[PDB]
Amino acid sequence: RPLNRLIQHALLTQLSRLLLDGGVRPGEIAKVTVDQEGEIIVIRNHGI
Amino acid sequence: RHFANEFINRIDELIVFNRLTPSNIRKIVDVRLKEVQERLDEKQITLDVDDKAKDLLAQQGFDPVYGA
Repeated sequence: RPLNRLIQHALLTQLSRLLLDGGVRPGEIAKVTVDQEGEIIVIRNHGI
Repeated sequence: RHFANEFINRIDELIVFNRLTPSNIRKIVDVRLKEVQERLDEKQITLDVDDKAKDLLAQQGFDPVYGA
């Protein structure tokens, strides 16, 4: 049950923000990996 | 524990508010004085509040039991 909550509060949080300003263009493969602080980071492709 | 297990977990966001922190007391009296000054700008009336009047309102109109 808590597994569905961590996805919408970490994985689906940063990725949904880049789909509004211009981070992830509709047609680019996004990369999901970890950073240096132990958190699911979303590496953006294009800028604002 | 008041509801069932099939209702307390279906909510996608559980926001838990916190108490009135001392570091956020200054930001409370700032937005209250802006609404009064905004309503007076139509009649060409500008009201300014210094730092002396903000100290009295920050130690009297704040209670840990009630709040605002």
